[PDB]
Amino acid sequence: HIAFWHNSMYGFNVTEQTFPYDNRPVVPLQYMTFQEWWFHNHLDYPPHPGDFFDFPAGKAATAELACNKGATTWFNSSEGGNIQNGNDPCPGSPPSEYHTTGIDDVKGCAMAIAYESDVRKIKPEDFTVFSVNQTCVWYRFTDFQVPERMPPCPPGGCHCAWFWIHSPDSGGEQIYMNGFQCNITGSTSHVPLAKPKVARRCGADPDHGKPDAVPGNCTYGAKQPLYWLQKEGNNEFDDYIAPPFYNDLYNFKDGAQNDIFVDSYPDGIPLEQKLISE
Ligand SMILES: *[C@@H]1O[C@H](CO)[C@@H](O[C@@H]2O[C@H](CO)[C@@H](O[C@@H]3O[C@H](CO[C@H]4O[C@H](CO)[C@@H](O)[C@H](O)[C@@H]4O)[C@@H](O)[C@H](O[C@H]4O[C@H](CO[C@H]5O[C@H](CO)[C@@H](O)[C@H](O)[C@@H]5O)[C@@H](O)[C@H](O)[C@@H]4O[C@H]4O[C@H](CO)[C@@H](O)[C@H](O)[C@@H]4O)[C@@H]3O)[C@H](O)[C@H]2NC(C)=O)[C@H](O)[C@H]1NC(C)=O
Ligand SMILES: *[C@@H]1O[C@H](CO)[C@@H](O[C@@H]2O[C@H](CO)[C@@H](O[C@@H]3O[C@H](CO[C@H]4O[C@H](CO)[C@@H](O)[C@H](O[C@H]5O[C@H](CO)[C@@H](O)[C@H](O)[C@@H]5O)[C@@H]4O)[C@@H](O)[C@H](O[C@H]4O[C@H](CO)[C@@H](O)[C@H](O)[C@@H]4O)[C@@H]3O)[C@H](O)[C@H]2NC(C)=O)[C@H](O)[C@H]1NC(C)=O
Ligand SMILES: *[C@@H]1O[C@H](CO)[C@@H](O[C@@H]2O[C@H](CO)[C@@H](O[C@@H]3O[C@H](CO[C@H]4O[C@H](CO)[C@@H](O)[C@H](O)[C@@H]4O)[C@@H](O)[C@H](O[C@H]4O[C@H](CO)[C@@H](O)[C@H](O)[C@@H]4O)[C@@H]3O)[C@H](O)[C@H]2NC(C)=O)[C@H](O)[C@H]1NC(C)=O
Ligand SMILES: *[C@@H]1O[C@H](CO)[C@@H](O[C@@H]2O[C@H](CO)[C@@H](O[C@@H]3O[C@H](CO)[C@@H](O)[C@H](O[C@H]4O[C@H](CO)[C@@H](O)[C@H](O)[C@@H]4O)[C@@H]3O)[C@H](O)[C@H]2NC(C)=O)[C@H](O)[C@H]1NC(C)=O
Ligand SMILES: *[C@@H]1O[C@H](CO)[C@@H](O[C@@H]2O[C@H](CO)[C@@H](O[C@@H]3O[C@H](CO)[C@@H](O)[C@H](O)[C@@H]3O)[C@H](O)[C@H]2NC(C)=O)[C@H](O)[C@H]1NC(C)=O
Repeated sequence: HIAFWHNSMYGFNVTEQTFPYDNRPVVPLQYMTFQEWWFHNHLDYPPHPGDFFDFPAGKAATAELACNKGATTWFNSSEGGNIQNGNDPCPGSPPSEYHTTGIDDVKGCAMAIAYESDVRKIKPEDFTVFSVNQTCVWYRFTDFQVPERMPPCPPGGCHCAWFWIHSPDSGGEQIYMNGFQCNITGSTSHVPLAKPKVARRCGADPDHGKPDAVPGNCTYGAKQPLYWLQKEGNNEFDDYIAPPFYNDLYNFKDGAQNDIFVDSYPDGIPLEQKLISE
């Protein structure tokens, strides 16, 4: 039970009783229909038009992740009041609440982006993971390195989403998504992002057999988020006990994803020929 907290997020003020079911930003998404899991079904609760989360190109962007809005800077809009305590994502509860045994058992999370001012036109295939932090859901203030060559977003801004998948060894398995209005500052480029593609289970994982990574099986360009364990619209089909992660395992390098642009690979990706055969 963790959520990305900011005034530019969708469903910023959604509470337990707002919907017939519990659909608070921190509620996990599992075996849901597209409408339920996509954007956490918070499209009808958009932020104010002027509130945007800024991503400075070539610089870090601090985000707040917590089990309660009271544990973040946005506590004044939360009912419990201020309970924040430094880098603790959930004050008063242990790390099992963030679904991890320790700092070594965290599986990382990501920030995706879709260059579209109208949220209604955004499709799951449109999101591109542009920044990752592999030590995610450990620190409340989690920084995300933004690529230097990020182009400027359209007139009405663009949309982003925070995703997270945790280890199987702690609690029930699910995915996490929190969409929000974002914008890019310090842009020194106009080369757009490449059409993102499904991330393949590339890297090594001794636990599930293969101890050696398979470079030839990687997805190298722009990558889509990991949609998994839902009733509809999945791009990953791994078993409950072998979940995908925002790690080296799916070629999600720690830090900024600098190879997501059209001009990134000059000679292209010949490995995509092997995808055409299937
Ligand atoms: C190159 O990239 C590609 C793309 O990312 C990678 O392909 C993916 O590989 C995943 C891991 O192998 C694989 O996950 C599996 O999903 C299936 C379900 O998918 C099926 O249905 C979909 C329909 O949409 C279809 O698309 C698929 O093609 C499939 O037909 C699950 O059943 C699998 O779960 C079984 O395996 C796991 C893995 O356990 C390993 O580790 C244990 C512990 O050491 C070991 O004992 C075991 O032998 C394995 O080595 C198990 O944890 C589960 O319990 C399941 O157990 C199997 O074995 C049981 C007996 O032990 C059987 O009783 C049982 O029926 C089952 O067969 C698994 O999660 C993705 O589906 C796959 N995606 C695609 C698109 O291909 C590829 O790995 C990657 N790397 C390369 C090439 O190196
Ligand atoms: C509840 O608590 C929240 C959180 O404290 C309060 O929210 C704050 O509201 C104010 C307005 O009352 C917000 O002001 C906005 O400021 C932005 C500018 O960016 C700001 O936010 C960035 C993201 O966090 C931040 O990076 C910025 O820079 C800070 O840090 C640097 C580096 O250390 C430092 O150098 C700066 O001095 C800053 O400290 C900055 O804080 C602005 O864009 C907003 O829009 C106005 O301006 C634009 C300009 O064109 C205009 O178009 C708009 O119409 C609008 O006029 C706005 O001024 C502030 O951002 C909020 N706080 C935070 C942390 O985000 C909330 O008010 C509280 N409620 C109540 C009832 O008190
Ligand atoms: C994954 O996410 C983690 C968590 O966010 C990131 O780790 C952080 O990394 C950043 C950048 O390296 C660190 O930020 C720096 O922290 C320094 C120390 O801060 C201490 O002191 C302050 C005092 O107020 C305390 O509040 C705080 O708790 C710390 O104890 C600062 O010295 C740095 O300041 C920099 O900026 C200022 C102005 O903004 C400049 O004046 C300075 O010169 C300086 O450059 C900065 O704040 C942060 O400490 C790390 N956090 C943790 C918990 O480790 C990872 O980087 C990220 N990984 C990836 C790959 O993205
Ligand atoms: C997403 O981020 C981008 C990049 O930051 C952002 O576009 C930029 O917005 C800023 C701030 O509005 C723009 O700066 C303005 O530019 C216009 C010129 O077109 C000026 O009119 C503005 O200055 C006026 O006011 C000043 C007084 O404060 C006067 O001194 C001055 O003479 C002007 O009257 C101001 O400089 C900037 O031009 C754009 N574009 C770029 C490339 O930076 C975009 O708005 C953000 N999206 C949002 C908020 O939805
Ligand atoms: C989500 O809920 C929070 C918390 O209620 C909202 O904050 C509230 O916003 C309103 C409207 O902007 C604020 O009211 C204003 O008060 C000032 C007082 O100076 C007044 O000048 C304005 O005309 C207006 O009446 C209010 O202060 C603020 N807090 C509370 C407790 O009501 C927030 O707007 C909501 N955001 C979203 C996206 O739903």
